[PDB]
Amino acid sequence: VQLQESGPGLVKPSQTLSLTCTVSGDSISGGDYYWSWIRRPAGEGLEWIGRVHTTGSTDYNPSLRTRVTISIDTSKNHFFLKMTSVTAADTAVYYCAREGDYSAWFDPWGQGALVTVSSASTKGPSVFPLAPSGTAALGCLVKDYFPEPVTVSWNSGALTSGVHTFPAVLQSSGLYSLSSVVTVPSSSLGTQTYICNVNHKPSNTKVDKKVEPKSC
Amino acid sequence: DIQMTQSPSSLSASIGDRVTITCRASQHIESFLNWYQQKPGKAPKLLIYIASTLQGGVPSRFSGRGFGTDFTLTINSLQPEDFATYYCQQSYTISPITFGQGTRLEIKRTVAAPSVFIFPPSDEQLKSGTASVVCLLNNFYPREAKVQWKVDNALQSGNSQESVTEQDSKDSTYSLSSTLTLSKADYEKHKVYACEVTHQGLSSPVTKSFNRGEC
Amino acid sequence: EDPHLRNRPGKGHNYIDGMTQEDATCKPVTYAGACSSFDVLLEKGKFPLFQSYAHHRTLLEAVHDTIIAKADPPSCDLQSAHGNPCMKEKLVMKTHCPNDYQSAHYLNNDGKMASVKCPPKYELTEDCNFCRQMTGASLKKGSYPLQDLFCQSSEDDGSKLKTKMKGVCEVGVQALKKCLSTAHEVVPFAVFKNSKKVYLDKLDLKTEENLLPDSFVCFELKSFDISQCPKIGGHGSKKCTGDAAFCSAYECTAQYANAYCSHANGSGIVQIQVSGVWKKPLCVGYERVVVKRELS
Repeated sequence: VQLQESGPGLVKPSQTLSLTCTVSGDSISGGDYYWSWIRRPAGEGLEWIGRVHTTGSTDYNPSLRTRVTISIDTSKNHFFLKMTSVTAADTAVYYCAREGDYSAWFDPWGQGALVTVSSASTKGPSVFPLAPSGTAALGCLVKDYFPEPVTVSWNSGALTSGVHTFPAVLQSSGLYSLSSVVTVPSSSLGTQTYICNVNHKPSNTKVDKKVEPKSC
Repeated sequence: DIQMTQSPSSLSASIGDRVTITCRASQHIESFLNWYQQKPGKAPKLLIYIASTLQGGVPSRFSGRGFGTDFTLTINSLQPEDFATYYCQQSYTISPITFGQGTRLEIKRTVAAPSVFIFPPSDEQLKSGTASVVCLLNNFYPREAKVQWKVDNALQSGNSQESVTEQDSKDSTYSLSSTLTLSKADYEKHKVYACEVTHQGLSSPVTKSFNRGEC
Repeated sequence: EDPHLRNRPGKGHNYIDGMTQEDATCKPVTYAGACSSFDVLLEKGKFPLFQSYAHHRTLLEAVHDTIIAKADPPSCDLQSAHGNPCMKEKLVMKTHCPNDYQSAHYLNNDGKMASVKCPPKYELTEDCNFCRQMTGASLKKGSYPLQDLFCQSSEDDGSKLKTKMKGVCEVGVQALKKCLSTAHEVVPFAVFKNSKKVYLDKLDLKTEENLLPDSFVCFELKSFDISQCPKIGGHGSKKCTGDAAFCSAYECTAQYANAYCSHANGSGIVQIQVSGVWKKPLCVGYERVVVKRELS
């Protein structure tokens, strides 16, 4: 069984955060499991939000019971989290999980969906090369985007050795900026083509940027 | 609520070492204590459930014990991929389920000096009226490093931002990226752009520089 | 024939801590659903004492209504507990467990709820004393009640009450005097406020009917909390009507009626005769334990 979260990555303060968890494989209908939502707030540990049974019964964290509603659609292998009147304290990575059969441990988990609570508007990034001049360094600068996250791969995922994709920094403008670099043999700079693949799903931005050694 | 407290909150250990993580519950929870591992950029994953039962596929170097209020996760023969944050969690009560605050595991290795690279702003970015200069410190240990930006021998402040990757799951090194951001006008007013790097593995500070408009 | 046996007094919670994965049907037990901690109590032929007082609380219900406290420690890890005192107490108590249970609970000698549990994928043996792994097993999510008993709230002080049985050296873990026939006997017992387990030569019970909230079962079948029903000379959240017992003490509307309340057959305050004094116990039950008696 495999779980996957989906939903908006940006919610305005006081509005409603909504997320869906999709369960793959056999149908949850007829089953007897509980299904939980957990989040990791910005700079904090794990916090359990609540759970819903296959039959619809629910249990919520007492500190969140007035703002949270968790529901399930077993005919489509879905369950849902709704959290009202959100603030910046709800910015977090949200996880869905199936609960244990005999006790409320969590296995398996979803991949996690980042949700940011902010009044700021979505903005797609600009992708600039960091061109190389017996090992060279090259990369891409993914600048001025909101909200997180951005994903970067190299050469359609084939190039992974020596790749470092850095945590983004929030600029004074309120926009994020990130860099992704890779170290390669200098001898391959004229033979191998290097391309950074940048995905920013919140703005539906997709850039495949070729990084050429600067002619100088 | 049942309060879960983990100890230590962070630790550094070498490959092959034994790592011991303790979890205390504020009341007796029998064996209803579960352990999770969260690697960088990944979701938590169940490692041990009901105090001592290993999740299927988890190697035998992970083990758990405890009953009541004192629980222990042990990682024998620490491996580089074990770099992660480890959480305990009581499944004794659902009002609410509570997690420990997490234990961050760092890999201690030999000192390694960074390889320093500097990248001028691209013509594409300069067309838009901004200039970003990027200094990269590649594959160094320990994490402590100092990057000083200088423009025509003049020190900079308040116009640069930096970030450091998580410890590499293979060679246990860190990398750092620093960005100096100027307007195009200020950028074209000056000639020499340099970053000076101070790190324990360097005998003396290392400077990587370029002259604007020179190859 | 009683259609309200699943309409429980108090909260009706029949789960044990750590095993919360049956809460949909056990928290609370109600008309709909199956509960592996509760359903076995209603199997005809089993638990006759409880089935005679079925509208009193189960042991788990008493625990979750704060009538009975949890033992310290609350459980015995049977996999690795040999030599420990909780295994010692459990071993003197002859019990039968059906298959597929990972937990079983009982009222111990201090009048608190203890339990024995098995690690994941293991189930209790037939004597409820050990653990084994059956490869074809659909394990239950609850805890098996080991004793035929029932409970109620009580403020009656039982601190001066103790086990007194004629010519008995030891009963269970209780040494009454210095001392011999030895046999497994079904002994009745009671637990009172501030007492320990009081074993008895004879079980002498009397029930005083009353019109307290726990003496009624209300429905909308779907359960309904009587606390919303106004008393005669009061008001409440909803409007209710009931039988003659209910209407003698509650305001029966009989028009726009949100709920119907009947008097629960087998409720009321139970009293027990202990050494010539009638006392109000917290719990009353039976258990099969080793009794050693004097031939002289």
